[PDB]
Amino acid sequence: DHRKIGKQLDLYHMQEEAPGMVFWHNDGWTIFRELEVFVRSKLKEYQYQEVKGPFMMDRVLWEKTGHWDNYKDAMFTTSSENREYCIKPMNCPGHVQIFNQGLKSYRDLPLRMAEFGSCHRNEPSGSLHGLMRVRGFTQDDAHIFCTEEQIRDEVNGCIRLVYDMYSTFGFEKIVVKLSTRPEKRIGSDEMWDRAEADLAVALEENNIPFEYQLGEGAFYGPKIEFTLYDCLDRAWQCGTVQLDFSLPSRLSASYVGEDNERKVPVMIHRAILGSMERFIGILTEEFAGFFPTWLAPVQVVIMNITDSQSEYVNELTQKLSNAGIRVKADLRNEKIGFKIREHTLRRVPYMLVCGDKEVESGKVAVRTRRGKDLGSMDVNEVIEKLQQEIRSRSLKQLE
Amino acid sequence: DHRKIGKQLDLYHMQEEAPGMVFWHNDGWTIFRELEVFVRSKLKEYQYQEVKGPFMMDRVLWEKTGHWDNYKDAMFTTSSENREYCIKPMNCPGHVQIFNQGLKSYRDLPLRMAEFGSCHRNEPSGSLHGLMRVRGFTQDDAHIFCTEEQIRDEVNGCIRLVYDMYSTFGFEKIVVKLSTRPEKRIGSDEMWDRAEADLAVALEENNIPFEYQLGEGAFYGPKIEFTLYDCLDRAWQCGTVQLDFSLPSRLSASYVGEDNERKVPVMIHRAILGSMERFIGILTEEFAGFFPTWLAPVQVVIMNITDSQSEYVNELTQKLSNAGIRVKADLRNEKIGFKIREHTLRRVPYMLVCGDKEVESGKVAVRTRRGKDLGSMDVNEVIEKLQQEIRSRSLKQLEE
Ligand SMILES: C[C@H](O)[C@H](N)C(=O)NP(=O)(O)OC[C@@H]1C[C@H](O)[C@H](n2cnc3c(N)ncnc32)O1
Ligand SMILES: C[C@H](O)[C@H](N)C(=O)NP(=O)(O)OC[C@@H]1C[C@H](O)[C@H](n2cnc3c(N)ncnc32)O1
Ligand SMILES: [Zn+2]
Ligand SMILES: [Zn+2]
Repeated sequence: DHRKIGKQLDLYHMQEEAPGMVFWHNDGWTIFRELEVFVRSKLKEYQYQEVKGPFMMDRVLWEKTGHWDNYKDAMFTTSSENREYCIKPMNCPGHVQIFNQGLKSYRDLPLRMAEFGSCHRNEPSGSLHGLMRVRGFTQDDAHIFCTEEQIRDEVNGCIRLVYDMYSTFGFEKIVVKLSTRPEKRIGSDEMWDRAEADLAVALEENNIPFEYQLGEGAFYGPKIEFTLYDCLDRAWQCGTVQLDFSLPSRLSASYVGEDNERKVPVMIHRAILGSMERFIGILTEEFAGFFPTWLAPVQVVIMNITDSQSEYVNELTQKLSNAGIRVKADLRNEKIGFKIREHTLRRVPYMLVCGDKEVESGKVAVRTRRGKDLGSMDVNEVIEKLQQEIRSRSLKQLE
Repeated sequence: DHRKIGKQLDLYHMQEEAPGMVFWHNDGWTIFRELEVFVRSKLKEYQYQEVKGPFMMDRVLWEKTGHWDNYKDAMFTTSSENREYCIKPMNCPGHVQIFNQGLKSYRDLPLRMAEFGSCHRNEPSGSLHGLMRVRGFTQDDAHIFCTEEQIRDEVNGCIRLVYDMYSTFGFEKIVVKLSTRPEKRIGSDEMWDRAEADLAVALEENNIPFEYQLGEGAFYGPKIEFTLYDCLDRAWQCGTVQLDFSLPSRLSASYVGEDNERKVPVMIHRAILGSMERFIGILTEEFAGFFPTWLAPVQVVIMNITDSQSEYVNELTQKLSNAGIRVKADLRNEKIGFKIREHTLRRVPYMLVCGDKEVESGKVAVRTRRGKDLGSMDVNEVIEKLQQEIRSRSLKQLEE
């Protein structure tokens, strides 16, 4: 269970003073930040912008989207100077405002606009569960503005990017669902027939078996849902592709087409990891806290046996820190066996131990959180191989 | 003016439906993210944790800080299930909540806890000005939890860090202020005297000339303010160092002393850049949009003369992109001087012109946004000198 592992590894905490809100401690914020770096490596490759929308906008804008009439109960509101404001439950409206700045043509499409966008949703407190269902979360979110003609390739690109990103983490059970029109929605039936059909088609062309969830899509679009399973095999919506012919209309999005007329862009919404919070929860149970090195909060701990090797440990720690390895020295006045056990429990991938023979040889005794003892290794060989394991984001280790 | 250059460079925009709230466009968000990376390099060096606290906490917690009394008006509130939440105007209470998990000892201190902490403050709409005074901003915030013995060293560390980071931007007019007790405050006069004196001694010991700014401290502590000046030479508080003996106690912070007694830590507050929003407005006007290469949204633009050299531009654009450079191709059907003028308005450091002489030669013609021509040079030489000017965060271009 991530909530117990999350306690043990000092990843995050939660309190009653903020229900469904995460306090990311150093170590879990490091995992979060590493998933950001990972996501942006993939954004760049698939050519996305990255923006940041504000945290609140006038409730008039949310009335415009139908979010007011279709989603009122889920939204936090505040106010200033007789004006009411919604804290954003979603990033899409604010990407649309960004898109509406500057005249756009068919030559700007597809325009792929991402954001690590902090959403707040007034989820019933009875529904809240760990990191999986929270009131405040950051989606690895994006809206793609495109033509009707570009839908197929754009939705296929989102699907590809889900299986690409997920293979880094080695998930066995990825169950896909198509969530179709809810009772309370925007857009005509015809728009919903086209959007439901385009996503089912996308799934069949990508060879993805899927199950309907009838009535379960958003008010503004049907969803492809990439469903991951926690250690009690509960199903959690993670990766998410939706198709929307209504929102950009409602927010006066337009572009100048080839024929030189005003057209309304189609909008694809996706989140690949879903939310960082839920994805981290899933990974934590997926790995049972044994995060791959690239994700591990602390990758290496260097311990002296006695005071005598402490300066060697500090030099080595600096040297690894400079190679870009998340390393800590543990120079505490404790028995080595007590320090090894501490960091093993914290699931530090590599423990380097320095006695006088390590000092004399300029080597280091290496062991893992799995209890593997790799013996004495050249220091530059330890750095070189760690950087290989980190750069390639390897699923498992030096053995 | 940063708001004009802001729009010219497509950095950000603001809208009546979110007064004082920034929409960061790709290009302005690139600057922001580059400053984050810079600050992270300094956090790592100066040994800070990086955490993230939530946007909302119960109003009961904010009443404990003395914030309901003292920071009443600036706070945004919201509701859920008959409970009232304050959107955080400050990152400090949330840092303390993290500190209060687990048992702490004097061996944990000084505990430096940084955060890029999104604050919302309901500033009067008449007071709002561009990126400089906003209702929603992100501080390069941290709270240091320390003993009374460690205060001199930790306050000195924060001052060192300010001048360390500000020297990257090459700032000349850093006016320092000591902002003293406001009318509405928490803490005893003794705690204020000690706080104000300790900050004054830190400055004095570092040979920093300053001036008192009477009544300008926060309700929870006095401030060293590192003041920077915009185009109209108006003063903006950026770097901020505060000493706080009151909040830790109100929020039940303690650690096991060496004496084995329970002890309340001292809390140092500092923001080095201040807010990212304000710093970016300051830098924009300071450089008049000529961001150093490391900061520039687009660092390089590669343009053809004729339709001929399109393919060459496109591979060079790929190669520079692979080499970690923010690069665009400009293959529009326009004469060279037209394109150079446009990318100079966009403040693009380097403009790589490609005619058939550059295609044959495996070379490029380097012009700069300062109207200067650095002639032709091997592509790999340009890439290496760019990466060096990016890695070093150099203020100066090739020549300039
Ligand atoms: C993406 C697109 O742009 C669109 N706008 C959108 O928002 N879609 P949707 O509402 O399907 O969310 C997508 C993902 C699913 C994942 O589960 C996470 N998520 C949601 N509520 C969550 C909670 N309460 N706790 C944690 N994660 C949560 O966001
Ligand atoms: C830092 C410490 O931890 C403490 N908690 C704290 O908050 N200090 P303080 O209240 O001095 O603010 C620090 C900086 C100064 C800079 O000016 C920026 N800032 C403030 N209001 C701003 C606005 N409205 N727009 C933009 N930046 C703003 O934050
Ligand atoms: Zn969306
Ligand atoms: Zn503070």
